[PDB]
Amino acid sequence: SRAAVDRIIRVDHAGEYGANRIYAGQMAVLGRTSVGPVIQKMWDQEKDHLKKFNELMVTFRVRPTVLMPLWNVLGFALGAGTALLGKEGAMACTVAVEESIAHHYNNQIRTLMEEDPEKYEELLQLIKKFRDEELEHHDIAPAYAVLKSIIQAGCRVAIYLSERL
Amino acid sequence: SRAAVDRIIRVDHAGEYGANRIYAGQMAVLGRTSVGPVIQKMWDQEKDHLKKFNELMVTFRVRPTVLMPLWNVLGFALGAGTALLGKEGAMACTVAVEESIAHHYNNQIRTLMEEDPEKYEELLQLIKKFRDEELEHHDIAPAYAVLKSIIQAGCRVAIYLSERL
Amino acid sequence: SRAAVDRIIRVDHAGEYGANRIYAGQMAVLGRTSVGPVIQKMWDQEKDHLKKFNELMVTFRVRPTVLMPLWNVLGFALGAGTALLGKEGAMACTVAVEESIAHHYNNQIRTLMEEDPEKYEELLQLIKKFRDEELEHHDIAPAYAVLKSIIQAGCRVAIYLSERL
Amino acid sequence: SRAAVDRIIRVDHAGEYGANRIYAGQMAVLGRTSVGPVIQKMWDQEKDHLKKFNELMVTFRVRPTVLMPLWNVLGFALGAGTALLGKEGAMACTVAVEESIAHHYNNQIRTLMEEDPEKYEELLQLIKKFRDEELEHHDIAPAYAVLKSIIQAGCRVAIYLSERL
Amino acid sequence: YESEEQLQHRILTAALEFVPAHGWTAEAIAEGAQSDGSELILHFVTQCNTRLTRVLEEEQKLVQLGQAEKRKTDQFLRDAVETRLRMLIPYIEHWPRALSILMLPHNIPSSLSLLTSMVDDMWHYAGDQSTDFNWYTRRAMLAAIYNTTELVMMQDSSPDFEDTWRFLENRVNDAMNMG
Amino acid sequence: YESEEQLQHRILTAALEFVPAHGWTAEAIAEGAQSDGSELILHFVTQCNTRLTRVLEEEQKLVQLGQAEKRKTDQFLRDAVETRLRMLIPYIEHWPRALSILMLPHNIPSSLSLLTSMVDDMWHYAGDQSTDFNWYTRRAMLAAIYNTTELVMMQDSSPDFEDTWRFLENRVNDAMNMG
Amino acid sequence: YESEEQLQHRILTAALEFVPAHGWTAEAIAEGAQSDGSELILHFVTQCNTRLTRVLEEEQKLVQLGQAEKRKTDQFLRDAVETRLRMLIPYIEHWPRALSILMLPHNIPSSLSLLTSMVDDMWHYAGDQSTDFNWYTRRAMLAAIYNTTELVMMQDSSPDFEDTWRFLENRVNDAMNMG
Amino acid sequence: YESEEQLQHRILTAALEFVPAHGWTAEAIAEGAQSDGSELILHFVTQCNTRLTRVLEEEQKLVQLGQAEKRKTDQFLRDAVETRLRMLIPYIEHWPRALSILMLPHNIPSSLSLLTSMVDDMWHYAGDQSTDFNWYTRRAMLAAIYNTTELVMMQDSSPDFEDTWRFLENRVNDAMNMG
Repeated sequence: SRAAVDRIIRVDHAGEYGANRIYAGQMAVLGRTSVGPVIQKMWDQEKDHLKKFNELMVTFRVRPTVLMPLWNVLGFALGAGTALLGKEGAMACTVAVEESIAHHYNNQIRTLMEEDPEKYEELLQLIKKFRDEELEHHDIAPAYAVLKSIIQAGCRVAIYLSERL
Repeated sequence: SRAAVDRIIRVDHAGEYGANRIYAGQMAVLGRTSVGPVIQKMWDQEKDHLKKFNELMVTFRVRPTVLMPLWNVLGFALGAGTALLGKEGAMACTVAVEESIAHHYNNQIRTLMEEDPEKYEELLQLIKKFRDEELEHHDIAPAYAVLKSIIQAGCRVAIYLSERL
Repeated sequence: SRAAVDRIIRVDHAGEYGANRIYAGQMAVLGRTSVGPVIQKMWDQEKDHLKKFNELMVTFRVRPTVLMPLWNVLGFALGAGTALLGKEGAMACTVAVEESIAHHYNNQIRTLMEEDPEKYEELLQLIKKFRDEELEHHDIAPAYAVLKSIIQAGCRVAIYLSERL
Repeated sequence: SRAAVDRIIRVDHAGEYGANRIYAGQMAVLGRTSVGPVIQKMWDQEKDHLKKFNELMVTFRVRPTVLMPLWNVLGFALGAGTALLGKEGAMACTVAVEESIAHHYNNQIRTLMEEDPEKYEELLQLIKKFRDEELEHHDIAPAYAVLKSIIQAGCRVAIYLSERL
Repeated sequence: YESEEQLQHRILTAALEFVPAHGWTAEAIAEGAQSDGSELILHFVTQCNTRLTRVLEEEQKLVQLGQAEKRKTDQFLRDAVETRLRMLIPYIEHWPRALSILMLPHNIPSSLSLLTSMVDDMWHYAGDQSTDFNWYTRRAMLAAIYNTTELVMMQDSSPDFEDTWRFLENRVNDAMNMG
Repeated sequence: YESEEQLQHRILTAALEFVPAHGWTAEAIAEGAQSDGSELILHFVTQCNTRLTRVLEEEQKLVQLGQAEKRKTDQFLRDAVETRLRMLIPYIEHWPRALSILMLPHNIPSSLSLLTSMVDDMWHYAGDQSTDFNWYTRRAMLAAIYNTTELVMMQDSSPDFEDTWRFLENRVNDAMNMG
Repeated sequence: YESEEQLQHRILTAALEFVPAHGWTAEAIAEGAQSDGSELILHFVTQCNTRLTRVLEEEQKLVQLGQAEKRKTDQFLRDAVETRLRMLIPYIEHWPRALSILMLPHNIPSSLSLLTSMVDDMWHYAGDQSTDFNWYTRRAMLAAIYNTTELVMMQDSSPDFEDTWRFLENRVNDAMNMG
Repeated sequence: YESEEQLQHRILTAALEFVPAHGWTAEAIAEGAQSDGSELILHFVTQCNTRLTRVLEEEQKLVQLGQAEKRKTDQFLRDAVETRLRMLIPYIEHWPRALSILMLPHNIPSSLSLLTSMVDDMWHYAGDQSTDFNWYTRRAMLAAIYNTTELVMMQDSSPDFEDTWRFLENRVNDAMNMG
């Protein structure tokens, strides 16, 4: 059973790392403008989430995914790839990545309450609070509705590879 | 030296098959509307090109690519994937695929005039005429550009994979 | 829970098909000699096992593995690859494949008595009887002890790939 | 045309590195015995070859293959994998790898005398001398004739990958 | 999460009741709570798949009584596709929008799994006991016959979609002749 | 390289001239030069492939005249396989050794390329003219019919290898019925 | 042919002069003959790469003669990156548009090859002499130091981009401490 | 079953007491049952891994009191490897056979998993709190230092295996300087 909770922490760590990196890229490109201060709050939120999941990963002696040096050049290329198209390539990347994160948080909180709902809640309340804080500002053009989907598909494939490898 | 004049015929046959299939899809969705005849004319031109390259392939006893049963479900999915997003969503697919075809025709006529320009021209004039007829009507929205590139960058891996295999 | 009782039937069907093909090859090469009858008896045993698991797969409406057309040319190449090296192809390949089958039968009968040992035994007794009949005659040269291992490793990777995909 | 004279230096460097590692392993296992000196002499020969091809690679500004950190754990495993089976790792692995090296040296010296035989021979004489010195002592059990083949096939696939990638 | 999702199910079921003049947008989902929008479409597709399964089962438990005749695979597959497509008649004007939503590059796994399960539950009742590579071909050889046919129904104007059914004939015959 | 290969060819040929009592070893090569060893086998296979191509061509050039009736496809394939196999009659003693050598895990690419070229040159003179996926299936569907048949000829003892030819019938008919 | 491209080269070279008038659009390329646009940018980048190579070579031919001081690797890399970046000064206004064009999902191979060749020349003219895995790391360890630095120059407003150069220091030192 | 696995475990843990007299064969386990593919080597390796973990834990529970000094990382790693290797002293005669059996191409996954778990339990008690790519390098950077060292102990003859320990020094210092 320890190898069942040994997968959710790794995937959450990897996803939060990717999101932090994306926001770092977008802040590096759109830094000194009228929209910079909006991305700073999200970047700080994600740094906080990453520190929490990092201490939680150090505690349970988890194994970090081996692909982490690859989300470091692909988490920054989608921070200058988008966000150079104006404030429509930025509003469409954060929404997509945060919807993907919330969807996977729901999928995790499903299979952890129907299998063993009492050997936990030192961790499950954390997942619930993180889902709430991640979906609070994910709610805030027929062509962008395809860019968002083709970003969500990538952010959903990169989670399925980071579980096993 | 026969492999050089073999790979070109094989990849051209594969590309023309893919294009014919894409136009078949887009005609299947936008059939009875005000944009039918354009797709019909392009489909007829591509059927003509395919018949020409098919007889030219049967003559030289060359090997068709093994992935042909895969461009048959991926050449029709981009005929209902696009062309359901409206007219300006279908115009951005034909332009992309035809620009890819013309770019490869140029790249392919380059390495055949600098290596042996006298053992040919029973085939090179065909390539030149096809490039002209393919680029004549490829000339006839900040997001609809990105959606084009991600389609022009797929028809360049499907050509990298279809000549070797 | 149906996926658990589905995967095991799929693996068993694929493995018995592979073993049947290996014995068919070895019988095609060493047919009219002094070793024929042993291969014939083993081939009949494996045809019986295959018919049983085939009716069991038809009953539970399971999905046969997609790689089956690949074990048809790789299950016969190890019936002329070995068995042409003399009577030490009919004493290393068979031993290897039968030890692999018995090992996987044990591994399956382990994780089916510790998860739910009472919703079954209309199938578990079958697995136990098959393991006994497969290991009874699997017991009946420092270089051959490497060929046997390099065959067993392949017969394990094949079971893995056929169970997942 | 520089890619042609590049893809040969890269392959030769990679292959000599692999052979050096194989001999290092076999010397690490069979060090203090009655067979040590032969492996020591072969190791010195291969270190000399490697130094020569290393200076030749530094001169022409070649790109070393990216898989080099992988032939460092797979070039030492087959120095403890074999050479632990007695004096049949020092007579079935060295012979195989040296026959593979000689075969590829022949294959290279073929396609470099029929394409341009006069813009060279500051490098071709080196290849010829290396082939002679590699085949001079490669000439110096029906089951020990399959281990040799299954090692030579791997040492050929490893050369198929070093050049392109 | 048991007494709340069992009510979201009723929310969706009552919301998709009146969509002839409101579209699959995220407002007819809430306008139905008085009594992109991918979850609604996926729920509707799952429900229609389940109802098709149940109808085929009620039909299957009618020939063991000797009351209903037997038909070859041709007629049975034609009738199965027909009675599955005749559920899209009320929601026919706003269908292409939902079809676009179902084909976005991040909804393809779910939709493809639903299509595969439908094709499987449609082939299994037509006496298909096959464990070969033929398990795949046939399935695929039917999925096309479905998808293509759908892309006609949305653009047909003939009385009671008669034209469409004719197409089905000229698409299953050429299929059952090893096509 | 000209004289080197021009002498290697004659050496291998003169060696191959007499292997009824010496086997495909590194011994008959020198015994032929006086007047593992996989290069000899590969040379023999290449030469027999070339001669089969030439014989099929000489036979085809008698149809454009009007002196030879145009047989069906299955009959032509049976005759082609029989013609190609009747070259292994003198060397039938020590063939299993060469077949073992040809199947080692490091000679499979070369042997498979030779088999593919033979099957292609055997199908092309039968009027294939196919540019589809059927380019592959048919080829494969013939390679088996060859390989299996070979594995019978080495263990048959009937006069004129008659039994073997009968097998070919019962292996090509079941193939020409889409098998 | 030959004259066609040999004159199109001059067309592009003359067109990229008055880019601060219109921009990298398809308006200055054609109007340059009076004296999207995904080829003008690649031509400009290739030309600046070649000129950087030539300048590094003309400077290296001085230290192998005397009268030219030597300096450590970090200082030379800082000077090389500064020299290469001081070519984008007149075109600094309309650069981000060209940078967007250079990062579309179908222009990444070409741009990445150009960047790799630039970094390779910049390292080779600094005395690398490495045949190992370190051939890659170092290269990568510099590409970042370039790209990131560029993304500052387009948004800096300090006199003569002084600020930017300071960043380079605080980005190469951390690299020369095994970063 | 419980009794079956219990008796298997008892047979295995009692069998390896007379291995210094027969070797890692089926004969020794049969002899031990009184009171080929081994599985005995795997049982022995698992048991020694567990005991190493337990010993490191008992030692760690003595530094959080004040009786044991906290030495540096390299010294702790040298002491851990020496402690783990000093268990193979009585079985040093017949070890190379077991090491060969552990390296056959079908026992590599199990042996590699055991080695990885040992290296992890050896690094965790050294104070390594790293969630990065450095989680891998360090681990690998130790596995070598172990394996190589083993390949010396089986061929050394110096008293108290002193030479071997010296090697460890010249293999870990050279590694702690960014090896």
